[PDB]
Amino acid sequence: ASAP
Amino acid sequence: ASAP
Amino acid sequence: FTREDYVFMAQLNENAERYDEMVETMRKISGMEGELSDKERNLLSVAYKNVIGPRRAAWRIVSSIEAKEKGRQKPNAKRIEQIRVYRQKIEKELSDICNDILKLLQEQFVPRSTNADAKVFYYKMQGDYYRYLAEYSSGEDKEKIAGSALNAYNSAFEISQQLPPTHPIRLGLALNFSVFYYEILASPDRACELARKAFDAAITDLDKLTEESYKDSTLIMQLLRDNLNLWVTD
Amino acid sequence: TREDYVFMAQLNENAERYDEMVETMRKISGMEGELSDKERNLLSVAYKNVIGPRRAAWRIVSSIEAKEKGRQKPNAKRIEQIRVYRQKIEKELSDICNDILKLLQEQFVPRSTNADAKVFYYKMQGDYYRYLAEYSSGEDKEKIAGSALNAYNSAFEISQQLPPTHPIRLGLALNFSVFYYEILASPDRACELARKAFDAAITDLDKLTEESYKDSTLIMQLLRDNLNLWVTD
Repeated sequence: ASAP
Repeated sequence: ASAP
Repeated sequence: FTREDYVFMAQLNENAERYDEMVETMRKISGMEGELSDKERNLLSVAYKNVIGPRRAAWRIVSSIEAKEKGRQKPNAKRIEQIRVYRQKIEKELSDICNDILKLLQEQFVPRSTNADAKVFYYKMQGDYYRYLAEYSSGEDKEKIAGSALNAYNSAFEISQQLPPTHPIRLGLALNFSVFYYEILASPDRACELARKAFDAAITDLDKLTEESYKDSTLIMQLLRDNLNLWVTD
Repeated sequence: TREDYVFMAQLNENAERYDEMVETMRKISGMEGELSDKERNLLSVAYKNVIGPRRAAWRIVSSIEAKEKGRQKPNAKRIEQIRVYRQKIEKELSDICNDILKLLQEQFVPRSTNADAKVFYYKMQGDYYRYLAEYSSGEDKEKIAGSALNAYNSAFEISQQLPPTHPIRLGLALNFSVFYYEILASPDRACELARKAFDAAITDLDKLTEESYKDSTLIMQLLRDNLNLWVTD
């Protein structure tokens, strides 16, 4: 995933 | 809750 | 692009969770010849409920904040003003969506239906989308809407008797119609009385049907009991 | 007032009405000065939650297109119908990217003075070019990747001025690696960049990490999940  |  | 081609698009919109487009793709079908199939009836419901659901959610969230801010010890008027305009904005959006479909039910879907298992669907729907209007309407106009709901639900309930007790539509009605009595009116007695009848009636016919529809019927029965166990306080 | 527009953004966010949140944020982007921390987070939240659904859709439609294609008797019409529907989404993605990318270049990046802002906006720039590069192919892609890489490299140079455990500094590294792995296909290069960033957070784990504990410790966990995923391949 990537950052929120 | 109600019906879906 | 044929009907079958549109069905697929309604499925693709649902798969991609783009419900506003789905509601249109189902309108494209609504205008064609004959009644809707069981597949098409479902997609219809799915489209409109996932268009109304977000806005229903919003309305409650805003209403609740509006409540919080008014109750503050030194309230800010311009904020209370600006929230209340916004709630009205969403309220605007809801009624558009309810009318849009209610219209279709009255003019297009109810009259053209022949079989009962379709008729219960289209009345239950009327009931539901009136009930959704009743969730945010003020008393005197709300009362008129509740009247229209009660009729759609009674019309649905009359006819549902033809369907088997475990028919998901028949159980889905009782559920929503008890929820009506509990939430829009304030009749716990009536709601419990209604839910127990459908629940108990399902239990008798449990053996006879529910071969592959076990999941759909079973889920609703679970819901009825969940409600019933909440509402025995009365 | 500003704080009332902030309150409106927060209300839109509370109601999960992001399309409006974008607008009530732009209305604050019009106002004076640089955006606050709180005001920055809202900007990212709005645009992320607007682009997200479309990104999700694009992938499903893309999977269904491939699924439809890969068959003995491919229906020529449905591929057309699907293509057009993907391309309908790609446009929304393009518009939503250009909207923000414009504001970063024109409004936000030039206005900024403190580092944490610069890194936030330069990271952001990277992200939206990266989101553009998810559906582009061949040469358009190559030029977009170029635009991302420079934004990420701008973010990266300045991130060196932030503590190893700053959520912006970690958040950056996390996404910069993802860029390498997913857009440029450089598993070694992404693993290097992730690992290097993770380990520096672990050294500074004992070191004060306080109000960023929730935000940092998450990104630390995400870096690891990625590292496990990419190592096992």
